[PDB]
This record gives sequence, structure tokens and C-alpha cells, in this order.
Amino acid sequence: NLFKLGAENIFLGRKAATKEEAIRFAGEQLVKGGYVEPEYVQAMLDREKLTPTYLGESIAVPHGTVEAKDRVLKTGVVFCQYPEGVRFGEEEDDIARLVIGIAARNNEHIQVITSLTNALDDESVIERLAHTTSVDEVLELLAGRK
Amino acid sequence: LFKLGAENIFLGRKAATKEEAIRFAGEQLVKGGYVEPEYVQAMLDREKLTPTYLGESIAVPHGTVEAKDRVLKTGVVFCQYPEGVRFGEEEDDIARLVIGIAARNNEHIQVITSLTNALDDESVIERLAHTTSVDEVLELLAGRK
Repeated sequence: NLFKLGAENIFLGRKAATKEEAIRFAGEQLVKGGYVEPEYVQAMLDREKLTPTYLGESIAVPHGTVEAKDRVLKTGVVFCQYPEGVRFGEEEDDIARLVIGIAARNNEHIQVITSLTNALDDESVIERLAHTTSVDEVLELLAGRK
Repeated sequence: LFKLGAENIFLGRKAATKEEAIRFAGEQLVKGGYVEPEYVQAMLDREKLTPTYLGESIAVPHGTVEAKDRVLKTGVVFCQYPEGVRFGEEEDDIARLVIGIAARNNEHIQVITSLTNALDDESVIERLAHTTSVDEVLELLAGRK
């Protein structure tokens, strides 16, 4: 697969009042897993200010600005579940329950987004992912990705 | 959700830069009745936010959510660059197929999924990158879902 997924980068049952909080958490986990340098966290926050990374269907995919390309050490993701949701889009009902922090090498974030959206094209699967308490079930459900 | 005919197929194009290719794609989405002229700038702006090189010789420049009301009808422009256009950060990050997308809100996601699944076969990309036939393009992309 394009990126690894396991208990080390799956975070369930999180809560956040704001998307800045969820983004920072995702960024911190990308730093901790060796995917990016610490400067990438602010790059994710800066990128969000330019335009929201909500993708519709309760999913948001925060990632770094193009200027932060060299802060990415290796491609990876952090899957973060917010069962109560976090507003990510422009409007108040633009809520994300799945916040997947993305770091692809060479600014190729769209390739990781595309893998994820190709795999997460079922309403019912997204619903199960937003509430499951099992890391193994997350792994099963995202097993078809590129 | 996208129609394909000779009008939105552009074979044998050349461009020195990805910005030129994106502008050409945007201009043809304007000409084809898919989008208003402000969408061209939205495509260039999207490219500065999240580059649209998918790998395997494909790029899918699209607009922003902010420019959704500048979309008049959903659709694509299939632009072939047989000599390639660099869309990624490194030398070999070349696109021979630049598919500009007119989609509102986050509807580009489903368009990209459709294209991604229609272009899984490497031989299909190769034939599309170099064919001189509209008929063959239409046939090669008829399996899109």
C-alpha cells in the first residue's frame, strides 16, 4: 500500500471543539511517527487557513502547504476519529468525524487523498468508521485502499 | 457524471509549463459551456493549494469550493500532451493526460474516482497519451463508471 495503517497511527474516540485543535493533534502525530519535521504542524494550520480541507461526507484531510514540501520525510497518514464531529468546512453543518492528517512526499497529497476517497466511497462504511471502537475494524475497512 | 465527445477532447497539445496546461484546460471548460471565466483562476489557485499530479502520467486540475457557483455544468476536458508536461516536483513527474474538471463543491472527488478507476490499466494510459483518434479515446474511456 501507498501508506501503512495500524495501531500506531489510528486514534479513536477523540474530541475537539475546533478544527485547529484536531489539525494540531494530527500534525503532532505525523511528527511523532517520523513522517514529518515539527515545522509541518504549522504548515498544516497555514494550509487550512487558505481553504478548508473538508472533503464532504464527514471527512477532512488536513495537509501541509506546498512551501513545506521538504518537511515531509516519508509518506504517511494519521487516522483520527471524532465521533461527535468537528466543523471543518465553511458552513456549520460541514462536520468531519474522520480527520485524516496527510503527509505525502513531494507535495503529492492528492495521491493519498485519492486513495482514501476511492476506498471510502460507501456511506455505510464511513458511518461505521466514525463510531467503531476497534482499531482492527478500522484496518479491515480501509484494507481495500491503494 | 461526465460526457465525452470530440468537443471536449484535445489531442496533440503542447505546453511548456503546467500553468499553461491548466489555463488551456480552464479556457476550454469556458468555451464548452461548463464554467464561467473566473473558474480558470480557481483551477490555478487550487494547484497552489494541493497540486493535482496523480502519478502515472495523469493530472486532474480542478477548481475550489469557493468557486462552485462559477460551474454551469459538470464535465471534463481531456487534454493530451504526447510530449508531456511536468506537473509534479521532480523531472519524471510528467503528465501526458491533463483532465481539467468542472465540478461544484467537492464533486471533483467522485470525478477523480471515476477517472482513476477507468485509467487503472497502464496500457490504456499509454494508448490515450499517444492516439490521434477521437474514436479511440471515446472507446478507451467508455468503461468509466
